[PDB]
Amino acid sequence: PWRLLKLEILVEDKETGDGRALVHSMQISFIHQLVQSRLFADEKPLQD
Amino acid sequence: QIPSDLEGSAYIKVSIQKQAPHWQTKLEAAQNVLLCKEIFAQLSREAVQIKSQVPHIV
Repeated sequence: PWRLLKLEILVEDKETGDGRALVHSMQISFIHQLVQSRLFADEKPLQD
Repeated sequence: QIPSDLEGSAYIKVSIQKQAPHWQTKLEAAQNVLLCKEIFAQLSREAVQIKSQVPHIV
């Protein structure tokens, strides 16, 4: 299977997010686990 | 610890064209950023809401 070495979110607005990142690394790591799990589901993986 | 949204430096820039002590520096810069945000909020609200001759674009 595939490993998800680094996942990053490029969506940014430096005003709504109060001069900080839009998504904290906690939530990015959560999505990292979720997409790693659905990679381990072993379908056609890249579409999912 | 300064609030985020107040870091960096900001300044109002006004132009006319024919076209279409360590902590002291930090706290002064953040206070200046706060006052520039206050100024521009006042200006943009008066531009949008107050009816004036030859209206503006914000």
